[PDB]
Amino acid sequence: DVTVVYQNGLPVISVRLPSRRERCQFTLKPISDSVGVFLRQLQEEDRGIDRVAI
Amino acid sequence: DVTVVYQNGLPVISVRLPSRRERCQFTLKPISDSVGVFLRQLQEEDRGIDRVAIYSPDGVRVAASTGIDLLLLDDFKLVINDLTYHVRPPKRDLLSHENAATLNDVKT
Amino acid sequence: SPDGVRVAASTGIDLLLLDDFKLVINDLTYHVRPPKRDLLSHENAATLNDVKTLVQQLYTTLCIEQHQLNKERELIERLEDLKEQLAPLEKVRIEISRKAEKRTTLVLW
Amino acid sequence: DVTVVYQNGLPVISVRLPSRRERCQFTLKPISDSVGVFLRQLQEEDRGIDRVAIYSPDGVRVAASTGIDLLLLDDFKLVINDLTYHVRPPKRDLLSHENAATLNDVKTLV
Amino acid sequence: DVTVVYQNGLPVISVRLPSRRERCQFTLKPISDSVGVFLRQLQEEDRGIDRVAIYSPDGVRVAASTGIDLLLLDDFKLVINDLTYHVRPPKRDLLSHENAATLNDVKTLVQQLYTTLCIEQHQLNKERELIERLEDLKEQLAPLEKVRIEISRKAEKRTTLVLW
Amino acid sequence: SPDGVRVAASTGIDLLLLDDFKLVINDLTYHVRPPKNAATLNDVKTLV
Repeated sequence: DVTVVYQNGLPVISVRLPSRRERCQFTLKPISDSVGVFLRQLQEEDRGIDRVAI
Repeated sequence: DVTVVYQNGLPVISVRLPSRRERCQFTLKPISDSVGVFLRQLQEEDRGIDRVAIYSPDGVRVAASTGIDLLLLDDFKLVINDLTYHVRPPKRDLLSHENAATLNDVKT
Repeated sequence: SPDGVRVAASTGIDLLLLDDFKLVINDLTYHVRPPKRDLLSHENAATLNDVKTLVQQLYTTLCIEQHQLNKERELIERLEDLKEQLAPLEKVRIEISRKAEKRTTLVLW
Repeated sequence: DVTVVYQNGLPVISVRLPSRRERCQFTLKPISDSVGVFLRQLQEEDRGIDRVAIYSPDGVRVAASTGIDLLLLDDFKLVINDLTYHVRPPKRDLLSHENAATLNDVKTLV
Repeated sequence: DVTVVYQNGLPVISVRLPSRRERCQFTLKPISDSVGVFLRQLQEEDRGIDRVAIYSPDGVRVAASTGIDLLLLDDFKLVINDLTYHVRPPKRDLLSHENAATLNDVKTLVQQLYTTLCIEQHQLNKERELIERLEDLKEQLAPLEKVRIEISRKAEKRTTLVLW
Repeated sequence: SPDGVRVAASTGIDLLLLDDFKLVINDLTYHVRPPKNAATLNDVKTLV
């Protein structure tokens, strides 16, 4: 499943991408990052993510 | 897995798309369709497919121009990403190969 | 389809409307069942469906469209065979049809 | 490494594409096609191919829009980015004696 | 094989490319650049490269946004169209892991505060208090400005007389 | 690059000229010597 844990001051989130059944991880800077930009990083990571919301 | 079977004069190909683990099915006109357009049709169905190619059973990669009829004559490996579904259901009735025979069966 | 499999992005409408089919929105599954009106005998449709593919194979088992394009290409060269033989006869006729015309404009004057 | 064989009266080249070390096999229409459009296909299987050309042993460049049957009937150099394979095209089998006659009826019916 | 060695204090990735098998090298600023750029840069250097994805030492793959230095901290497998080049970057962490941890503890612990009580929201309010204070004086100047615009005009209209 | 390693086709111009290299045209090797920020443990002691 999904888990988030902090590393080097930033939180990394190891989502489970749908295609490739792959487990990608994101280092997102939580001061100047809206979900509006963390999601793009999901889709543009593997466009197979049709819809994604929180 | 993946299987191809004929319906209403055309072959339907019921691949399993990766995202959502759906089982999409394409009807593809075996005359005016090259794998160059069945694949591009396969991606745009669900863009989550990095690479998609078609392998003749001996590892040799099928082209991007062969017409599906030319391909459907035998089996072939359809590889989407890491997975390799090798379809061998095309149910070729090429038992006789006899043009005189099939024509006789046609007219029959 | 009536079951889980997904209709592609290229299936023709009539090829789809043959039976009922679930149509899904962003969060809903509208369950559509169009009126069935083909009325061709199902088994007969099959024995025709057999014919269609059976011809289809014959059409490509022996590369017809490779032979059609050959037949046409054989026609071109024949045209380009005659159109060659014309080139000698054309000049000597372009000559006379000038000379014998150069007279008829004289007598015309 | 390059081979030309025949499936269903059609030539089937077997190149050795660079980017994957993977053999792709085109089929060619010896009438409609042309090295002008065959090369274009040879690109679209691996864009990593940039300097690609093809020519007869002496003839240093068979021009585009050359009938494939012209090229096909004799060996030729196939130049991929650096590897230049020389093909061994098979001499077409001759069965056009009289079957073609009774076949040219079959074909024009189907 | 591929490897990264530092030069000028920058990382130079000495990759081997599939199409043109010839060791091309990449430079990349460990701050401004991110894998989403270097990868995409390597994506455009060659063409036959079709699907590249940089992988953590295990199955986990890195994002398209992780900063290079955040990646170069340890080993990582880099995958080309059909191969898994296994990079081993030079160990350059140069900080006690526990101390690195207790600082990593601080960094988050600060920001947690920085957003627990909308500190960012308070800075704007501070400035928005400065604007009005300026706009409190600047308007309070508008009465005195008129009479001083007149006086200045008059006293100047008189000094140009004596000047003449 | 001096080691014969072909530099990237999109490396930084400044990073190119930051060091010696060997520009080439069809045959030549115009060996050119133009004139004259990774995070580190030394620097981190300063932030603390």
